[PDB]
Amino acid sequence: NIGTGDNVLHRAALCGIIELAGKRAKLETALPNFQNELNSILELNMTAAEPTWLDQFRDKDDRSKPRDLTKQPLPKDTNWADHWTAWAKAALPLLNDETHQAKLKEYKLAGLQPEKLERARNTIRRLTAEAVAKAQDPTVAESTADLTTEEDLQKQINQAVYSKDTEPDDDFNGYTAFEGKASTNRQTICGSAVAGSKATNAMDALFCVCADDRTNGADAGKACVAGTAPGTGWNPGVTATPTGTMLQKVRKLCNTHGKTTLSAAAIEGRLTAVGNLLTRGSATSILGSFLATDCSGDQGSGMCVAYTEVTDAKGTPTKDIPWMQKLDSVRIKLQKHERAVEKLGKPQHDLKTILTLAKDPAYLQ
Amino acid sequence: NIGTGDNVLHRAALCGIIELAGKRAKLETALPNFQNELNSILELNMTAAEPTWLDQFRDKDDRSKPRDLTKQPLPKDTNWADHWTAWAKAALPLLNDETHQAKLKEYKLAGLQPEKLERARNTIRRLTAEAVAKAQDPTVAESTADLTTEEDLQKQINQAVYSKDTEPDDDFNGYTAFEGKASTNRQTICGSAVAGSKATNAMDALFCVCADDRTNGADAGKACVAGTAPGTGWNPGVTATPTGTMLQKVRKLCNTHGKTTLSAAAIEGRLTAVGNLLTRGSATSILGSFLATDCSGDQGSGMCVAYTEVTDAKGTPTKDIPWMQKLDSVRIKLQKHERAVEKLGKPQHDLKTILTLAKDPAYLQ
Amino acid sequence: NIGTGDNVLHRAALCGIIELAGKRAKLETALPNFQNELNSILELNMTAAEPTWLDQFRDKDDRSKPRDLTKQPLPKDTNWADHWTAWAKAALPLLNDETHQAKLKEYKLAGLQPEKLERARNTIRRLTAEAVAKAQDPTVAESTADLTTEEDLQKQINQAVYSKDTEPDDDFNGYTAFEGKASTNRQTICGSAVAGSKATNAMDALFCVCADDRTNGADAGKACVAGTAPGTGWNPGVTATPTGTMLQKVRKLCNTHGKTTLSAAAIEGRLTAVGNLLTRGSATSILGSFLATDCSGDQGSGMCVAYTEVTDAKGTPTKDIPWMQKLDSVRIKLQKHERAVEKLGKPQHDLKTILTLAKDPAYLQ
Ligand SMILES: *[C@@H]1O[C@H](CO)[C@@H](O[C@@H]2O[C@H](CO)[C@@H](O[C@@H]3O[C@H](CO[C@H]4O[C@H](CO)[C@@H](O)[C@H](O)[C@@H]4O)[C@@H](O)[C@H](O[C@H]4O[C@H](CO)[C@@H](O)[C@H](O)[C@@H]4O[C@H]4O[C@H](CO)[C@@H](O)[C@H](O)[C@@H]4O)[C@@H]3O)[C@H](O)[C@H]2NC(C)=O)[C@H](O)[C@H]1NC(C)=O
Ligand SMILES: *[C@@H]1O[C@H](CO)[C@@H](O[C@@H]2O[C@H](CO)[C@@H](O[C@@H]3O[C@H](CO[C@H]4O[C@H](CO)[C@@H](O)[C@H](O)[C@@H]4O)[C@@H](O)[C@H](O[C@H]4O[C@H](CO)[C@@H](O)[C@H](O)[C@@H]4O[C@H]4O[C@H](CO)[C@@H](O)[C@H](O)[C@@H]4O)[C@@H]3O)[C@H](O)[C@H]2NC(C)=O)[C@H](O)[C@H]1NC(C)=O
Ligand SMILES: *[C@@H]1O[C@H](CO)[C@@H](O[C@@H]2O[C@H](CO)[C@@H](O[C@@H]3O[C@H](CO[C@H]4O[C@H](CO)[C@@H](O)[C@H](O)[C@@H]4O)[C@@H](O)[C@H](O[C@H]4O[C@H](CO)[C@@H](O)[C@H](O)[C@@H]4O[C@H]4O[C@H](CO)[C@@H](O)[C@H](O)[C@@H]4O)[C@@H]3O)[C@H](O)[C@H]2NC(C)=O)[C@H](O)[C@H]1NC(C)=O
Ligand SMILES: *[C@H]1O[C@H](CO)[C@@H](O)[C@H](O)[C@H]1O
Ligand SMILES: *[C@H]1O[C@H](CO)[C@@H](O)[C@H](O)[C@H]1O
Ligand SMILES: *[C@H]1O[C@H](CO)[C@@H](O)[C@H](O)[C@H]1O
Repeated sequence: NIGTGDNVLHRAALCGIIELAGKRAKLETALPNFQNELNSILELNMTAAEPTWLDQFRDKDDRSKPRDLTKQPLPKDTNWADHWTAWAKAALPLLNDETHQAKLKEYKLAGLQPEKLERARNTIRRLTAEAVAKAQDPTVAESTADLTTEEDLQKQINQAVYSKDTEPDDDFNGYTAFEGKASTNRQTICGSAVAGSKATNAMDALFCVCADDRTNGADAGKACVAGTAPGTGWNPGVTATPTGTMLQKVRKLCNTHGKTTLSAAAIEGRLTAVGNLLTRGSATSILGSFLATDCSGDQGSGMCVAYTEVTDAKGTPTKDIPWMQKLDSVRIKLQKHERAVEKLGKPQHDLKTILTLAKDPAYLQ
Repeated sequence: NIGTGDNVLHRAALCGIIELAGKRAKLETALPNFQNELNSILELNMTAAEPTWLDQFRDKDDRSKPRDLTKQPLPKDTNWADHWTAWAKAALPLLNDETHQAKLKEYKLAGLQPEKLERARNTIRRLTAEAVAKAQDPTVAESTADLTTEEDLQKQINQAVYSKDTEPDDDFNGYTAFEGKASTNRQTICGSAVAGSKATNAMDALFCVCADDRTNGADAGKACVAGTAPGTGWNPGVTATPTGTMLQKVRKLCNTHGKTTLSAAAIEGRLTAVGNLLTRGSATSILGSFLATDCSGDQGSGMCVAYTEVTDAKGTPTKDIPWMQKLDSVRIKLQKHERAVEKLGKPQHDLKTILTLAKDPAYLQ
Repeated sequence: NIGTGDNVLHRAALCGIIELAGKRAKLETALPNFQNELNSILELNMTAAEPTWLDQFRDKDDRSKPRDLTKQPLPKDTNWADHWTAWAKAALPLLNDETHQAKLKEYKLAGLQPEKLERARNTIRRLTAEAVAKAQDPTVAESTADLTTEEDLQKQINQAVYSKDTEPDDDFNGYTAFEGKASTNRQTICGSAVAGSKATNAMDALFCVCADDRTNGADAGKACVAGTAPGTGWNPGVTATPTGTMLQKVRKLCNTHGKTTLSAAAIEGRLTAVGNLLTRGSATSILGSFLATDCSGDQGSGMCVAYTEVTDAKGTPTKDIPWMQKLDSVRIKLQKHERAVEKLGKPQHDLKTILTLAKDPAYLQ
């Protein structure tokens, strides 16, 4: 018969999911950013430019004001419109003569007389073109990795766990278990050898696996605990939908008090643990201790949740069980993010190198 | 006594292995390829070359035909033989004058009068030499990562699971359990506290851990299931070797219906799960529920598989148990592949950058 | 009641920790080193330099002796002091004229007459400056990844497992279980629903979870084994602290005979397994089978270890349980090491590329 601690294995696997929710899942690493370095290289290039080039960025009436492109349209026989935004950003502080001199000193160009500045400028123009070319990576720009944020991943985790973008508070305010579909009795809610559960997310699955009820506190209702049953008072034959107080008595078995570093490997391992614990039968697969007939909570029956999407003839948990597929999608996005972090480190290092060379007076000559 | 669900933990660990077999294990990422970019850079260089250089690639009698190296041997006072294959590949489409002009336009060289083309050619020759140098990585070329394919890894997984290059069909056609060595009774086949099993692969281990037999359908034969026993009808005291129908009734407890993204971390975690479930004793280590004496299938005995290669005094599963060592070898090859993917991303980005610069008329001048 | 094999799950999780100790944990990959290549590039540059530059590195009285900087101080109107150590290292073998000629040949410079050597030298000086700039990565230099060694990580693992820098031998010489704090009886040592254990490390936790004692050899003392109890003879009501012989009878359930490839993912998975097996109650969390009251070793009580740092209202194992936090710190250091390996591969490839170009006579011209 099912008794104290018999579902510790399944509780551990499901709490490995629940612990990821809320705002607890955190990315190891942000995508490398090198815009600062690119902007500095472009500004250094503008600082080294001939005065007549910087003058193109000035208003014709006030040399300290940036050129207005309605007042002074860009010539259509050039490609200047293709580059103006970046050039104007580099030029803006330099329109002030004192700031231009301060930038000359910052970039180690202030010691150069005209012919030596021309020599340096030739190298700088080459280095700057190389920086712009290297800072392009069409395989990352606008990709999944670039468009996906940590907040986006957290919301998707909360969708898998709670069917909501945010984790319910300790009273489960705003949340209705089983999507409002609970009815009849525990085995109707949690499933059986022939029918699936009404649980669409991980938290309601955990509730089916671990909640005590009015009739099993002496035995099966201790399946997920050490000694004291959770004490939900759930009475699904009378009131099918558990209250928020009941849900929280089960959620507090899980680690909701810290953070988790999001990695694809960490999600993969958690999904593999849950997925392979599913016991495949002819019409359903069962998560949790099961001895006979259904997941009714009786010590001779089961403390479990059942799925019809996966059986001994069909189905893959991470594709066919919606909440698991949602988390697998997070895994895939993390794989893309991790590859983008590796790839973007290259232009980051390249641009730091170029800035070093561009500030090296001997190299420039 | 051993009863329903008592081996769910061990079944889950072993099905985590079986699910990798067939063609289900898939690489996250192919090795970055940059041959397209290198070939384009070499072709651009040939397009920019002086006409007398391209003429070296022509037959002396028909200028549209590539030079034949028996008819017109390469001069031995040059290094041309060291480079001819790549040069001739770049030159081949360009031998047609109209195609040469089309390539000049494709590569943004068609606007250049002779002196400006010479200036551009100087930069292109430098960029092309840099591309060739960067496209070399002797630490990846001909390495394990380069020589190992996804098909190779799948075959090695199937060797660990089935001792075959391909996964047996649903009737286990062509397969003989226990390498034909099963005899006597279940405990002889599956092992004991004093002797090892006849199972050399993971599928036959799973069979020992999870198969019901004629005498345990009411009890221990339900160790891996929820309710209904698998129904093999195995009768090893009369006919020791199980049939393909019997094997499939156990294999269908595992997820053979989807795919798995092969990563070193995913294999490591699966091997660590199995390896640490091995219960080390004085003469054997046991995988599966075990109460007394041997893995006979009796509810008072064990539903398990035993190994003599690992004990409480010696042995490491991933080195000393052949099927686990075969999968650990896959893990090692995946680590090398993953490092090669990271390393090859560098020349890939470098060559894309060079192509950008080589097609930039302002940079070339 | 707790009996044979009931703690196999918890033993497996804890042995996944113990197996990392000793010197068994090994890094997949050393940080890429490119000092050899940088040194070669600097030496090639010095080999190509004009004789009057190499002469700056000679003693004024013996041209085969390196310049002494007290005898011949460096001019303060130069930056030579900022570069002297690297230059002098490059110059040292070259002070011998025959060795200088041998290096000219090694670096493919010996075919160059003066004007062609000057042309090559211009390119070499540029390539060498680029190599120096690329070989800088301030995000790795003196970072956690750079300062952390494999020995350092092994010692930290042994601190988590044993509270010592090195793993105790097979007699546990030099080791005292429970930090010398064991007293009274098993439940005082191992904890309960109301009090924490005296175990501060993973090995003593494993002892609480898996040791038999004088009164449970027929039942609960078999929780971690297959058949034969460990046979410690522990009698904590009389002599609380177990002996080294007793500790070794439990440690030998774990894989202490092989090696483990240290990765952040491998540690993360092991910590997640242990952490989520902790059964959270009102005043303590319990690792191990637990039926009633305390971890006394009685078959009706528990074979377990308790922690007050984590409960159903507070605490995260990898932050608040010291031994788990120590191992989580290893995970974090491994993440930094793994990122440094990826990042340092870039300058490694860059410097190999530069060496190739610098030894290419056609490129240099
Ligand atoms: C780092 O800092 C440097 C400055 O030190 C900065 O350099 C500037 O780069 C830009 C972009 O490469 C250069 O832009 C070119 O400008 C010329 C000159 O335009 C003026 O003078 C002409 C001639 O008198 C006038 O007609 C014109 O109205 C302007 O007054 C333009 O001629 C260039 O445009 C042609 O070439 C481009 C390709 O390079 C084409 O994309 C473009 O469509 C134009 O082609 C057309 O005209 C061609 C005539 O030769 C013809 O051949 C084509 O068929 C077609 O009809 C171009 O816009 C600018 O001169 C540089 N400034 C200086 C002072 O040198 C770098 O940009 C900066 N680096 C970075 C990365 O920001
Ligand atoms: C991008 O596109 C460019 C073209 O724009 C292309 O350039 C070609 O590169 C190759 C390889 O670097 C150059 O090959 C050289 O060719 C010369 C000339 O050979 C002809 O003329 C000589 C003299 O009249 C004849 O003797 C000969 O029979 C040919 O008719 C060769 O002299 C070169 O070989 C020597 O130098 C090499 C090192 O660079 C040695 O490896 C080789 O063994 C040779 O050395 C021998 O002779 C030397 C004489 O100087 C002597 O010093 C040595 O001791 C030894 O005895 C070399 O083969 C070719 O000229 C380029 N073409 C043009 C038009 O410039 C790039 O290859 C392409 N980029 C890529 C990456 O594909
Ligand atoms: C690869 O191999 C090459 C050799 O082929 C090697 O090149 C050497 O590089 C170093 C470092 O860049 C060069 O060092 C410079 O040396 C000059 C010359 O000093 C002598 O001659 C002067 C003039 O007669 C004397 O005054 C002096 O006492 C020496 O006899 C120095 O003038 C340079 O120092 C000034 O410029 C530096 C910036 O580049 C400043 O950091 C430094 O503070 C100095 O500035 C001061 O003086 C300036 C005068 O112009 C003035 O403008 C400033 O305001 C300030 O007052 C510098 O030390 C050396 O010449 C190169 N050797 C050759 C033969 O070319 C590469 O180093 C090597 N590559 C690598 C990476 O190792
Ligand atoms: C589950 O199975 C038990 C044992 O047969 C039965 O008593 C319950 O009614 C059922 O839900
Ligand atoms: C396994 O152990 C049981 C219990 O003692 C015994 O009945 C079987 O014969 C043996 O194989
Ligand atoms: C643990 O619980 C059992 C069962 O009530 C009791 O007999 C022991 O004394 C206690 O330590």
